[PDB]
Amino acid sequence: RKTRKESYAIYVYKVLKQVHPDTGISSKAMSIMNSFVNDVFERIAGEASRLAHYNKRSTITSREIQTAVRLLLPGELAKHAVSEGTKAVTKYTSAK
Amino acid sequence: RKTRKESYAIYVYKVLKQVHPDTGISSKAMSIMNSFVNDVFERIAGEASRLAHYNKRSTITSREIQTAVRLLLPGELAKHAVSEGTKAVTKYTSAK
Amino acid sequence: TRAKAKTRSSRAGLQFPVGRVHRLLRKGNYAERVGAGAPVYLAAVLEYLTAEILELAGNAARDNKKTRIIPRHLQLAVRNDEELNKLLGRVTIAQGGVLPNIQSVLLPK
Amino acid sequence: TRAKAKTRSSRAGLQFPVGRVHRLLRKGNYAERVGAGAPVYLAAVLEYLTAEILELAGNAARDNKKTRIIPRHLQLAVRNDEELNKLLGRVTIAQGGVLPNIQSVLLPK
Amino acid sequence: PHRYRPGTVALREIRRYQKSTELLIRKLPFQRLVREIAQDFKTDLRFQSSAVMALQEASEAYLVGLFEDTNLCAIHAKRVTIMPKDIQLARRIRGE
Amino acid sequence: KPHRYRPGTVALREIRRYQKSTELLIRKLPFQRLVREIAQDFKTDLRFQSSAVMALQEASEAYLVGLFEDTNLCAIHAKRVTIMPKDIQLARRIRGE
Amino acid sequence: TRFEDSPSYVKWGKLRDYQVRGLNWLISLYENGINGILADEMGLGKTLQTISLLGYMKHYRNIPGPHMVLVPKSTLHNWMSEFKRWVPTLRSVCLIGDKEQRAAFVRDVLLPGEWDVCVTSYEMLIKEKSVFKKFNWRYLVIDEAHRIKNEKSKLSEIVREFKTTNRLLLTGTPLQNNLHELWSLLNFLLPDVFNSADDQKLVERLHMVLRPFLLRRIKADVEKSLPPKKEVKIYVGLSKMQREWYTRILMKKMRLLNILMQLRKCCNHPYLFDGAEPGPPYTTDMHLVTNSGKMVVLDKLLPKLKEQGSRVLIFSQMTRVLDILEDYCMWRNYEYCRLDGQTPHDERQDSINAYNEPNSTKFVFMLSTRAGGLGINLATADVVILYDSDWNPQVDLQAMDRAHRIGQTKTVRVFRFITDNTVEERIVERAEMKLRLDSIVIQQ
Amino acid sequence: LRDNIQGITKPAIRRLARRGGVKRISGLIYEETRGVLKVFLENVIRDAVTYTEHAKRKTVTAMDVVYALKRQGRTLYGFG
Amino acid sequence: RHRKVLRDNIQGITKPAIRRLARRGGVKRISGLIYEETRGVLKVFLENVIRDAVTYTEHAKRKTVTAMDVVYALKRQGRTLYGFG
DNA sequence: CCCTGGAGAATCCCGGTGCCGAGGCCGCTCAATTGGTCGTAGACAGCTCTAGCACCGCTTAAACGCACGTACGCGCTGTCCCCCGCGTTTTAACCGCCAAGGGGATTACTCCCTAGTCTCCAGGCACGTGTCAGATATATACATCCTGTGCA
DNA sequence: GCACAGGATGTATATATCTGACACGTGCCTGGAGACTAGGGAGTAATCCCCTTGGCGGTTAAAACGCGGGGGACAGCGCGTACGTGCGTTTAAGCGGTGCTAGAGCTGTCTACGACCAATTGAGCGGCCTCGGCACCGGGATTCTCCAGGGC
Ligand SMILES: Nc1ncnc2c1ncn2[C@@H]1O[C@H](COP(=O)(O)OP(=O)(O)O)[C@@H](O)[C@H]1O
Repeated sequence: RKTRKESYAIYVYKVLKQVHPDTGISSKAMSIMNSFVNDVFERIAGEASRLAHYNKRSTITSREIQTAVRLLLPGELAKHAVSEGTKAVTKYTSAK
Repeated sequence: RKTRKESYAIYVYKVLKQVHPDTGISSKAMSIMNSFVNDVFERIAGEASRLAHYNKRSTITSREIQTAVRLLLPGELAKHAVSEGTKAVTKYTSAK
Repeated sequence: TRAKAKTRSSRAGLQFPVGRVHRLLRKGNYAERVGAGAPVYLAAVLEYLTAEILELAGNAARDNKKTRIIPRHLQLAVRNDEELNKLLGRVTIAQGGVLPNIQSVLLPK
Repeated sequence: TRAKAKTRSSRAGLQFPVGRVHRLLRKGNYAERVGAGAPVYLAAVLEYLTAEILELAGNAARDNKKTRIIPRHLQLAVRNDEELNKLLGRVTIAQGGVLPNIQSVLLPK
Repeated sequence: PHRYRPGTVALREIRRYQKSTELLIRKLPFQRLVREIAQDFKTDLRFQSSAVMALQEASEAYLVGLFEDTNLCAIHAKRVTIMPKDIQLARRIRGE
Repeated sequence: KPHRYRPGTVALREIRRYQKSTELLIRKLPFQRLVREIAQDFKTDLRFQSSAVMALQEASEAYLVGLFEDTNLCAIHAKRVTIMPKDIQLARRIRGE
Repeated sequence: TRFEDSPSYVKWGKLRDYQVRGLNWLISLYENGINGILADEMGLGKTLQTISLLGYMKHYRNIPGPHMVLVPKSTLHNWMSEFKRWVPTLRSVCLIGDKEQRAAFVRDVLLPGEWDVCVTSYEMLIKEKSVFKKFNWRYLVIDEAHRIKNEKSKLSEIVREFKTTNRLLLTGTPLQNNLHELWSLLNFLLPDVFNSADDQKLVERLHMVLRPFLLRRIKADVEKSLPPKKEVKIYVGLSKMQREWYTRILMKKMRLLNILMQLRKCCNHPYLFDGAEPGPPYTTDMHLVTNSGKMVVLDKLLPKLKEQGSRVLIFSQMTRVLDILEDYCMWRNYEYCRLDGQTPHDERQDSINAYNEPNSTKFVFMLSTRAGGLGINLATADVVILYDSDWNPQVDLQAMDRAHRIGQTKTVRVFRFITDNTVEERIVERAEMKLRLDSIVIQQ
Repeated sequence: LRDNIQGITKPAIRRLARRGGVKRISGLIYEETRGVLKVFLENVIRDAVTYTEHAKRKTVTAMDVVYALKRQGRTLYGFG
Repeated sequence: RHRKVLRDNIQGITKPAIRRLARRGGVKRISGLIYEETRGVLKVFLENVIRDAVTYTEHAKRKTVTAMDVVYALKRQGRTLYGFG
């Protein structure tokens, strides 16, 4: 067989079934969502890398991710994303 | 004694004395030249990094640098700089 | 002997692959080191944004009396929200169309 | 018996710091490995661009009848040149000013 | 016989094409134009169908946005007809 | 009886003068006060390096100059000599702000 | 064996003996080829001694060469009048005015160079440095030498950049903070020996090193008037709102950058902040007094003073505190006067003259501590109230002796209001350390 | 070959303009629009061909087109 | 008990200053409503830039805003500034 | 000068089709677990320079308020011309189908190029220091603008 | 109603002083060059098969073209308003100071805790194959609009 390909399709489908239990998605819409997720990941990761370089630090951390989120997303989305990420990190720290 | 900062000022002054012998430059102009060189270096290096990631390689080469130059610089500048870089690489390889 | 493997995504109560995100951060040449919390934070942010956009798109799809999300629905959801229009201002969606908007001077009088 | 330490800038006939460029590429997190000829190529490109800008700025300095280059002369050189204007389209030069330009309609008649 | 005022059919077409979501240029002419433009940079260039489709999508999106800006400029000039001067003003303000 | 220039020559002379010079055309202390007032909302107890405010003033003046150039182009497009808020709004709308 | 009598060239009466001894001191100081500080403070006037030195030079020596005197703009006219009255032979020229007057003066008098003494101000010196530098200077006089106490300042650099063969400093308070400013002054006087910035090992060496190029007397040779001062420090506790804000700021919307500066006025009155005021009606009744301990004590003290000799003076270092005190005084039906930085010269002088009338109905006079012009003859007053103390004990003493003018013939009493267990105590301790340094170095 | 720019017909330009939201179109708009399309396409195709030549390929991919658009600031979601 | 406000800070961007900026832009005649609009535009621009700068400063664990932070903010906005570092 | 009355366009409820998304299986590779180490960043301590807050002093340039005249923005009108709506003929897009082969994607192999380490040494940087390029001022010399006047 | 003189204004040009930054010299130290070794990434050859290109024929929608007409673009005219210009006045900017103290950068140490690397491994995820529900296409009946003509 040919080379396997990686995509966020399974997790996008899971979150879709979670938010709207009785709604499907098309292949083109899934490709759009996959490109969207890759692009957002690229933006956040690049901004965090630049932050670490600016502050003369050699590691990317939760502080860098949070600061990149506040720099890139506008306003209310930034607030919600910060709260959700902090919730996830607190739960991961408490459960490990 | 104060710390050490790295600047392209010496080499900018050398290029200026080579291309316009009886001329000077002010501190602000030198700072602008430093920022310009840093910006061009950043753009070319980032473009080459993305090229290496796209083509699935882990080595920045003169081929990558040439492609980044052709992608960034607009036309006549691109071809003149590509000729200059080819000449420099030829001189480096042929004798040294 | 070793305990049954527990996914870090399940530890954080997420649904995006934190392990895959950590690998992508390590292979992406962003920095030399990556902390433990950065993959979790990034996965949560990605999941939140995906949930927001998919919720708006699903509402739009139900408004058109369909059950499948299509690029038209995605474009409607993105362009009819200020925050998402700012985030995706310079993005083109394949077969998304345009928002219906006619300047009022052109309307018959 | 150690041979004389001869620098790679002189090996390539350049006036820019090939060794510093190589160190910056290695420390900048662009890729895990760097070729030998890449820093030489990059230094050559940087030198050509610097020489072009400096030549134009010196011509502008002669036009203003001065022997030193200032940011005003740099802005005058960067504008009036199509290639450099495209390259630095979204760059602000501190205390550089604007080109003299008056629209034809505004002129007296 | 029956006949429509000069401008109602245009408004109906505006609604139809702002409600539709497909492409609006002919695929074979666009493909031939793309190959002709690519003739100037290399010979015997081959293309994927997806490449031509993506180029057509981007071209149509760019043209639609340009026409929206042109219509805004024309309305600003207290006109309903759009003109080459309107297109040129939009391009100039954009930075092209 | 007293000598008076016509309405528009002094404007052209000032245009040439300010298109020739390079200095800053906003009062430094008012600009610094404005910057401090704006920053107060984002955070309290903030200190500014003098270079930071200078860079802010440079960028702000460049932005305003470019905006005024595009506004003048729009006004000339409308077959006028005066610039108006509608022209400024049109320029910002085209540029995407 | 020296200039023991009043000179024959000085008019309008004879110089007094305690002045003529200083005159012979200055005369011998020139022949000894060293430059020293005249620190006799307010006697009968260092102006007359300096004018006598210049006149002695010009008459007895053949050196009418270019001389310069640097005085504040407030004393420029007084110096010109003294030159015209006492020793009229010297042809003093005053350079003060806008750009056109400066250029006219230089091209019409200074460049022709018929003058002998040029009296100018600090600002005029900074503006005309380039054309003042050309002339060779034989005598440079800087009245109020405490202006150049600090090195690396524009005036301190410019004044020594000149070409001067003689130097002289006049100051009544040479020492104000520490010995580095004294070293700066001595470096200006003669850089050749005080090149380095650095009771048997000390005290005596300082005295015998400072004696050769310094002199100071005490305003007690004649006396016969000027009763001494009674100094009382009143410790007043913080009020409820003062205490709450004090704790709040100490543990810390309001902007609080400089902590010491924010604790200070807060010890003074919480109304200098935002949000500590009562309701929007802003009713001025008993809110000002109750919320400040100093205000309560002041409301207790003032009625006793007005039942007594009265004519009280108030000194404060904040114009907003002056505003609050003014509002309280106008609410309590007390007629007051205000001297402040923003008060123009005409209103300054008119209010001073009105208060100085022997039969005056005005009771309270409020002055900012440093806002004086170093003159101000408020000799008709009796009580000096120091609402807050400066870091400078000499600034405090100058504000204190502002009421100790020669026209004052009644005992004057000073009240310092201090809040116990605050930063006011640290202010007082620092001022006491500086004052003991002043006394041990100069007076002893 | 040649004469392929004229394959962008007047009706197609009118359809694009109607989707833009315009009602009356001047007669000289068509040549201007063809020139604008030509310059845009030339830029994008130049970048795509550069990417393809670096990849050492004879075939232009949707990936190459997407990368060119992204480096021109015109991101395209829907192809990868 | 004495309070007296002076003026808005944004009124410090005066009418002659805006006229000088317009003259550099190349404008001849100016309407009287331009000044309020320009003050609003400057306010929005500064708010965005200062938000980015203060975000950088807070990440750096500091309370002083630096020229480097301003440069990084402008570079994120897409308005690269040369000469300040 | 708004109120019928027809054409034409769009919308809504039904029915047959197909094809693509959702579901269920198989195999693999990649993440999770456990163990060990190191090196980076958090913490601390000492120094040196900048910034904030409350003032003071002086100087003077710039903002402000005002009055007046004059271009100019804006509305109304007439003309024409050109763009639009519609019908007819022509042309090639499009769909389906087929055939052939270039080249993209993959695998195995081996080399040669780069990372890493050690050692030595000279280029680059901070610090002083003097002198000249340019800013400023003044004083002519010329280019521009505006108005009045004279004339055909 | 047009074209020139001159007067006032502003702007350029030449030259003299002076000062504050720039260009150069010096000492030294830290990063770069010379030499070597080890290992895996990338170049090279060969194979497969898939995706591209060429070609053909039939339908039919879309394009090209022509005609007739009404609406919009544009030039012109008149006016009442709002802005440019110059002037006298006020105000706050600008510069130069005080007095203290914290903040930040740099240097120099220390230590421990978190991140990297390795071997093992089983569970997760990607590819594949199949089938029913959703979307689509086609059709008939119905509402809503827009335009013309007239008695409102
Ligand atoms: N005619 C006079 N000659 C000398 N001294 C006088 C005369 N009249 C008054 N004085 C003294 O001069 C003092 C005031 O002058 P002062 O303020 O010391 O001058 P300065 O300001 O120059 O120090 C008074 O104390 C007074 O005793």
